[PDB]
Amino acid sequence: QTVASHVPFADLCSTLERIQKSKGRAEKIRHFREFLDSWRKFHDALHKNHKDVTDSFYPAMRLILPQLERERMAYGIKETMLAKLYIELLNL
DNA sequence: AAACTATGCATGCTCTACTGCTTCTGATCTAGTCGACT
Repeated sequence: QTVASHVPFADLCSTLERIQKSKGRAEKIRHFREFLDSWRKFHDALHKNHKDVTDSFYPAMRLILPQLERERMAYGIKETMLAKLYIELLNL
């Protein structure tokens, strides 16, 4: 029962947007700490009858720090390819 | 004089080739991404 299955991507996107918008490092750290605390509290409340489940913050941590992603190889779609694919798919 | 038969013709139908026009498809040239090398 992974926590990421119950956490919408919109919440993470909003947290990242708030972090970027904030000017002082204190506000960014506060936002990230609030998100992490909510995630940890939800994880603790979900896995009550647990057996040392291998569920952690990796699903969100990898997205927050894509540069450290080693499990997944190169996507093969760079900025030019992404722009092209957006053009065909959206039928612009 | 009337009934049956004969030829004769026309037109629509079917097939096979023939030619020319239009559209689809297969072969041939380059941008990007990843990787190799010095």
